[PDB]
Amino acid sequence: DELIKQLVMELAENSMIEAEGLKGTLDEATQKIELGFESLSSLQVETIQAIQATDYADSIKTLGENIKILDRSMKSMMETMRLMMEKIDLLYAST
Amino acid sequence: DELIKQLVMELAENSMIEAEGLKGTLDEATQKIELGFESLSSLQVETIQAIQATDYADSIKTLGENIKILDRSMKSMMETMRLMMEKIDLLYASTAIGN
Amino acid sequence: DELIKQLVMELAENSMIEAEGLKGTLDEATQKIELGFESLSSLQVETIQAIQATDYADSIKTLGENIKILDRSMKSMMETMRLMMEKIDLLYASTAI
Amino acid sequence: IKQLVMELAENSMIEAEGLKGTLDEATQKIELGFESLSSLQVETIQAIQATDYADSIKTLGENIKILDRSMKSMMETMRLMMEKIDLLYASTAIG
Repeated sequence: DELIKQLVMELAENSMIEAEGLKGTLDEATQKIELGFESLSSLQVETIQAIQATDYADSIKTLGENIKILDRSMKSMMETMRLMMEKIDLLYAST
Repeated sequence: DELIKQLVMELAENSMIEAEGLKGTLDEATQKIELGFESLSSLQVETIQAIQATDYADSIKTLGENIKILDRSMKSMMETMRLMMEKIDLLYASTAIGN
Repeated sequence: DELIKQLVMELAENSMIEAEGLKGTLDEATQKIELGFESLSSLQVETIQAIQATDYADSIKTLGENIKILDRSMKSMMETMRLMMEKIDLLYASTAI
Repeated sequence: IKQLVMELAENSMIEAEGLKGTLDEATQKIELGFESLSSLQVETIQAIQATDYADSIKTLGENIKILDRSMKSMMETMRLMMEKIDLLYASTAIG
């Protein structure tokens, strides 16, 4: 009666202490989950933005353009060297 | 007594409020986790796809071919210039020593 | 009365219903956190490998090695052109009018 | 009865520490996921930021432009060489 009254009031004290404990921890876990996904998402966007920045499709276009220019300069040199070879042959023949 | 019945009825009522309060907070936490992993996982998949579909390799190949072609031509031009030097040498020796 | 018996037998049986409800959800949640980070870790490793396999530093390397060879042919031609001009100038002393 | 209640208090004490232990374990499995994945993301970003080669390709473009200038200047030197050969030829019996 007085012992059963102690038991029940003990249950209600210990239950609500435990219920609080578990509540407080869940809130901490919820803060943890919110911040953790906020950071993973931020770094995932930085990854995409860093890959975006590393674009060098334009570097390659420009390099290919200077190679074609050197190619055209080389073809003129070869033409010039054919004409020079002929003037050498002429001079030697004409000595 | 009516005391123990009132203590139990109060205990029972509060226990179910705390339990349903815990249950809902755990479901909200589980829902958040699921949506967290779901959303990040979608964007990482699309990140891998888009990396895989880049093709600079094709372009670096072409440039390497075009440089091999320039290299072959320059070896050809070095041969022409050796012959040109030999013909100049023959002109020099033959006019100097002959004449 | 059996009204103290009933109310408690009810609170005992459904508070155990609740507790298993929580234990079961907490055991799902845990399993999901594990399979979650396993999934993102694996995708992140696959990201790093997708990047590594589109790293062409070595292909650019070879490109640069091959441009160094053109440079060395150009150096060789420029030296031959220097010697040639000197031999042509020497013709001005040896070639009769 | 005193027993109906006393068993409840114990079964509820143990279910409770049963729960707090799986929770604190989840709370830590979560700190380790975020710490682990986040540093793996930092790696990834750092392995993109070490992998930029727009400058590498620009440098090769510059090497090509230097070769083009030497090629064009050799062509102007050989056109002088041709003028020198023509003058010599102009001076022979035949030219």
